[PDB]
Amino acid sequence: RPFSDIITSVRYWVIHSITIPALFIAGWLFVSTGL
Amino acid sequence: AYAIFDPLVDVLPVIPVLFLALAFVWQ
Amino acid sequence: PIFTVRWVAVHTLAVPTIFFLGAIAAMQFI
Amino acid sequence: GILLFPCAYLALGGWLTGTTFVTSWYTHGLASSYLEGCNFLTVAVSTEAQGDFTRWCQLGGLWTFIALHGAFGLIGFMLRQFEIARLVGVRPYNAIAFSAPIAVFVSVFLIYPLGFAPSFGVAAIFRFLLFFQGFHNWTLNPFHMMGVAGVLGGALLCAIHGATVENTYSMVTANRFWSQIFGIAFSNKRWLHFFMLFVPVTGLWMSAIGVVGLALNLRSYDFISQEIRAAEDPEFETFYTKNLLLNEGIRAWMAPQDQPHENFVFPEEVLPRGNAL
Amino acid sequence: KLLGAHVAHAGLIVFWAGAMTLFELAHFIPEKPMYEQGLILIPHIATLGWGVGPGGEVVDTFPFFVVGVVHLISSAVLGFGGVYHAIRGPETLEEYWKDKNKMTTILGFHLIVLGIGALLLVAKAMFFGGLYDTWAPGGGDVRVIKSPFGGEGWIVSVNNLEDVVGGHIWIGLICIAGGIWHIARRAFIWSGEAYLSYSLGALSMMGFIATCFVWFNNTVYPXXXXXXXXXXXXXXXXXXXXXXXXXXXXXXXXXXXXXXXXXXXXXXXXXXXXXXXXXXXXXXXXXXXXXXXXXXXXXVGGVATEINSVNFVSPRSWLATSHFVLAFFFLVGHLWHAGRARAAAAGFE
Amino acid sequence: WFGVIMIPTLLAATICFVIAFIAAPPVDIDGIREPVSGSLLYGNNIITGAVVPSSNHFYPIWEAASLDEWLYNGGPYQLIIFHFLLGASCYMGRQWELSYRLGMRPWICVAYSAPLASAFAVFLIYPIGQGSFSDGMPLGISGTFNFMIVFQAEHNILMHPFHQLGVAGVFGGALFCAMHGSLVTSSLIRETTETESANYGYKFGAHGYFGRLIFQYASFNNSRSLHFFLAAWRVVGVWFAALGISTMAFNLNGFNFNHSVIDAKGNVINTWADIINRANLGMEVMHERNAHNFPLDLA
Amino acid sequence: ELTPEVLTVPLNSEGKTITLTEKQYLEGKRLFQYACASCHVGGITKTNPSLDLRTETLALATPPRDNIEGLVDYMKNPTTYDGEQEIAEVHPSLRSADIFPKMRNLTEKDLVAIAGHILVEPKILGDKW
Ligand SMILES: [Fe+3]
Ligand SMILES: [Mn+2]
Ligand SMILES: [Mn+2]
Ligand SMILES: [Mn+2]
Ligand SMILES: [Mn+2]
Repeated sequence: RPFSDIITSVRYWVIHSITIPALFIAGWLFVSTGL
Repeated sequence: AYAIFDPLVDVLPVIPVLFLALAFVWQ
Repeated sequence: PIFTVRWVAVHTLAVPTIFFLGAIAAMQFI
Repeated sequence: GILLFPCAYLALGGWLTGTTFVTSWYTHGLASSYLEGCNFLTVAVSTEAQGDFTRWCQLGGLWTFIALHGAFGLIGFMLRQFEIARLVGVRPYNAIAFSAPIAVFVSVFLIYPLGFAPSFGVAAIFRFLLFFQGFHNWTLNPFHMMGVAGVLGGALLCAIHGATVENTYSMVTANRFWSQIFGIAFSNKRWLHFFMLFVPVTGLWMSAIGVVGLALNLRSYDFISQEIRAAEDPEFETFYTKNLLLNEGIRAWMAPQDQPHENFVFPEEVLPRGNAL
Repeated sequence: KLLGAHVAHAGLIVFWAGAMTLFELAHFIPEKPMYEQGLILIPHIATLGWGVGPGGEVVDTFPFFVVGVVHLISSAVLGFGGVYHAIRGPETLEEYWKDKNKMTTILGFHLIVLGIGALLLVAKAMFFGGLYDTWAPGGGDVRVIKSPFGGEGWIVSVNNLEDVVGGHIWIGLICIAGGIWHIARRAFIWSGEAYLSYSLGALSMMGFIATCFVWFNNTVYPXXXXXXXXXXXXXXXXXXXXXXXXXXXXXXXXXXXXXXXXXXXXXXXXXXXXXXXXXXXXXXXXXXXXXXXXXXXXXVGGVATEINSVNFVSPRSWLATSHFVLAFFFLVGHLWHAGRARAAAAGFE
Repeated sequence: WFGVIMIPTLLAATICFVIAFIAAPPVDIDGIREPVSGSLLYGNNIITGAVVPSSNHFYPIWEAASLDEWLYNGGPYQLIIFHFLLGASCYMGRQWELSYRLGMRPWICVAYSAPLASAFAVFLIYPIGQGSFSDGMPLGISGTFNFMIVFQAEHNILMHPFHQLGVAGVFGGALFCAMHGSLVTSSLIRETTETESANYGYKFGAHGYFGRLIFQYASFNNSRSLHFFLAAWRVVGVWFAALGISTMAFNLNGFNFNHSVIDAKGNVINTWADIINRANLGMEVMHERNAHNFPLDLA
Repeated sequence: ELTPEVLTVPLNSEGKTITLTEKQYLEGKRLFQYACASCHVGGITKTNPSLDLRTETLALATPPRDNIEGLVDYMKNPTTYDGEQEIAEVHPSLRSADIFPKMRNLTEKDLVAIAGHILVEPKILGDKW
C-alpha cells in the first residue's frame, strides 16, 4: 500500500469496493444460515 | 391495494432534515 | 513508517464488522 | 508498542465474537443465535481443561481469555509513558490511567475471582445486573462512597469550568479574568492551572478508592450492618437502614438462580417478603 | 426566508402527523378492542368521531378518514407550492420585517387568526356534534359562562365539561379583538429572538401541563390514568371480596384493609349505601378491565413493571414521555437562547 | 443579588435542614436517620391535584394542631422542596445576570443549570404524574438509598434505554476529563517552563504541541474549543438524558426486554437480560415493607 | 420442540383426543394475549383468588373443562366456579357481544383455539407455572 497519505480524497477506489461488499457477505450470511 | 400509506406518513418527517440537510449541509 | 503497509493493518481486524452484520440479519429473518 | 496492538486485537476479536457466535450452557444462557437484549458473554463454569475451540469455549474460555489478554495486555499509560516522556514530555496522564482504568479492571479479576467461579459481566445489561445483585448483598460502604463522589465531583468540575470559560474575537477571547464573576457566587479558583490537576486527583483517587472498597468486600471486610443500629432494635424503630436491609435481604433471598449447585429449594410458597405480592 | 421556514415546516408537520393517522386508522380498527395504538386518532373523537363505540365502517369512516385525508391533502398542497419562498424569489421582504419595534407591533397579526380559529373550531360542536363526555353518548347544548380559577388550572374539565367550550368563546373573542387593537417603551429588548423564546417558553408551559391534563381529568375516556389504575383496581379487589363475604370494616396493617381509610378531610367511603346494596353490574365489570392493564407501564414471575410476557401497549403514557420530553428539552434550549439576544447588542461573542 | 429570592430560599432550606436533622439524633450515626415514618404509611397525604395547586397543601400554613403536624409524613420537606425550585431557578437566573451584565459571558448558565435542575426538577415532576402526595425522596434526606432500589423495580423500571446513555456519560466523562485535565496541567500554557528545580522554584509569566501529540493514536482535538465541546457534552448529553428518562418515568416508563425465552419446541431457556435481571429485583425489591394488601396489579 | 404428542389435547372426559396443528397454536396464542391477557397475564389472574387455568384447576370444574369440547362451550357460556350463579353478564363471553365487542367477529372456530392454547401452555414445563 504505497502511494501518498490519505485524508479525504480516496472514497470507493472504483474496483474492489462493490466486490468487497459481495465477498464479505458471501462468508457471513453463508457461514451463519448454513455452515 | 395502496396499503403503503403508513410508510409515507412517518417517513415524511423521519428522512427530511435528517438525510436531506445533514449530509448535504445546504441550509 | 513502514512503506510496506503502515496504514493497512487496522482494517484487517475491522473486517469482523461486516461478519457480525450478516450474522445478525440471518438470525432475525429466519 | 507491538503488545498494545496484539491486545487490542484479541480483546476486540473476542468481545465481538462472543456476542455473535457463542452460548453458555454452564450458567443460564444468552447470545442465542445473535439475538439477545444484552449480548453478554462471560459465564465462567464452576471449578489445562480440554483442547478445542467449541467445547473449550463453551463452559468458559471466553471471559477467561478476555481477563487474561485484556488485563495483562493493558498498556495504555505504560506504553505512552515510554514514548511521550522520551520525545515530547509530561508523563502526568499516565498516573490517571493507572487507577481509573488499571485498578477498575484489576479489582474485578483478582478479588471477587478465587476469594468463586462466576466473577462479573462483560456487556451492557450483564454488568448492570452484576452491579445490582452484587451491591445488594453489601452496599452502604464507606470507601465506595468516595468512588461515587468522584464521578460527581470531576464531572461537575468540567461542567462548571466548561460553561464558565466559554461564556467568559470579542471582549471574551480566552485570558481568564472570570475570577470575580464566579468568586462572588461560590468560592474562587487559585488558578495556576490547578483546574486540570484537581480533576485528575479526583477521578483517579475515586477509582482507586472504589476499587479498594470492592476488593475488600470480596476478600472479607464488613460493609453491611451498621452494628450500632443492628443491635439496638428491641421493638419499635424503623429508619433508613431498616428499610434498606429489608429491600436487599429479602430480594436476594428469593429468585436465586446464580449458583447451579448451591441453590435448590426456595419456593413452595413459604419464602421471604410479604406485603401485597 | 423567515416566512418560508414557517410554511415548509407547517406543511411537513401536518402531512407527517396526518399521514401517520390515516395509515394507523386502517391498520388497527379491530372491532371492539380499542385503546390499542391511537395517539392521533384519540383527539379526533373529542370533536367529531361518532359516540362511545365504533359507528360502523361506511358512514363512520366519513368524518374520521375523509377529514384527515382532506387535512393532509390541503396542507401538503399549500406546503408544496409554499416552499417556493425558500428556493427562489427575493430574499426577505417587508411590504405594507427589519427588526423594527414600531413595525413589529403591527406585524405578527396571528391573534385574530388563532383566536377566530380556536373559538370557531370549539364552538363548532354546538352546531354539529358536541364531543363525547359527561353523559354516555354525545349531545352538546347550553352554555356555562373569568369564570373558573385565576391560577394555573389544567384540570378544569371537571363535573361540567361544557365549561371548556365556553372558556374559548370569551377568552378568544377578547384576545382577537384586543390583539388587533393593540397594534413607556422600555419593556425588555424587543427583537426576533426575544419574541421566539417567549413564544416557545409559553407554548412549552402548555405542553408539560397538557401532558398531565390529558391523562387525569376527562380529556379522553378510552385512555387510562394513574387514578384509574389505583381506584378501579381497589374497586375490583373489594367487589370480588364482598361477593364472598362482605362488610368492609376491619384491620390488616394500619386501617383501611378492605376499602376506605378516611384521611385528610374526606370520608373516602363514597356513600356506604351504594357499597352494600350497590347499583352496578355491567358498569363495574367494564371498569375492572382497564385497571388490569395499568397506565404507567404495562410491559418465572407475573407480568407488570418487572418481568412481563404478553400484552399490548400503554395509552397516554407515550404522549407523556415523548411530547413531554420534547417540550422540556425545547424549553431548556429556548430560555437559554434568550440570553444570547440580551447579550448580543450589549456584549457580543 | 439581582434576583431577590435566592437569599430567602437557600437560607430557609439550610436552616430548616439543619433543624430537622438534629431532631433525629435517636438513631442517626451519620447515614440513615429520619426514623419518623413507621405509622400508617410512608407519607400519603395527597397534596394538591393535577398540575399542583393553582386555583384559589401544607406548607407555610401548617394549621391542624401545631407540633403534631410537622412530625407527620413529609412535614418540613413540603417547605424545603418549594425552595429547591426557587433556589435552583435563582442559581441560574443570577448566574446569567452576573456574567453578561458584569462583563461578557453569554450562556454557560442555562447549560450548567441543566445538570442541577435535572435532579431537582425530577423530584417534583415525578409527583405530577404518579402521586401528588410526597413519597419518593425520604424526609430529611440522608444517603438516598431508596431512590436506588425503588427506582429500579418500577416508577422508572429496569434502566436499559435512556438511563443507560446518561449514566455512561457522567461516569465515563469523569475518567476522560481526568486525563484531559492531567495532560494539559502536565505541560502546556500553565507551566512547563517555570518551577522545575526539583522543589519549588520562582515562577514568572507547549499547549499547541501537546494537543496533538499526546491525544494521537487516531487523530486529535483539531480545535481550540474542541475541549470545551467535550466538557459541555458531559453536562448536556448526560444531563438531559437523566432528566429525560426520569420525566418520562411517571406511569408509562419503558424497560423493554420482557423475556427472550425461545426454545426448540417452546418453553423457557432464559438468559442474562430480563430473566436473571428481574429475578433479583422482582422478588427482593417487590418486598416493600407492608403497605399493600388489597391491590395486586400495581404496588 | 413441538411434537405431535404435546399438542394432543383431549376431546372429552371419556378418553378421546383431537390433534391441533402448529398453525392453530399460533392463532390462539395471539387471540388469548391480545384480548384476554389484560386480566390473564401469563395464565394467572388479576381479579380472582388464585384461579389460574392450569390442568389442575380446570379438571376440578363442574363439569371438568380440561377437554377441547368442554372448555370451548364454557367460553360462550361463562360460569362462576361452583357453576350455580350464571355469570353471563359479569365476565366477557362470546354470547355477550354487547359487552365483549372484541370477540364479535370471532366464531366458534376461535373458541377451541384459546382453549387448547391454555392446556398446551401447561405442557411446556415439568411442574413450573
Ligand atoms: Fe482547561
Ligand atoms: Mn412508594
Ligand atoms: Mn405502589
Ligand atoms: Mn411500589
Ligand atoms: Mn409504592
